Amino acid sequence: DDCIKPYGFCSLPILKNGLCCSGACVGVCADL
Repeated sequence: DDCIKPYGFCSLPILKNGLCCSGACVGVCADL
């Protein structure tokens, strides 16, 4: 367990992943 870093890369070609701590992924981890 971990999360992906805010403004780190979350463009993981794994399905049901791209799990940013700040939630949103736009290739990089974003926020909303």
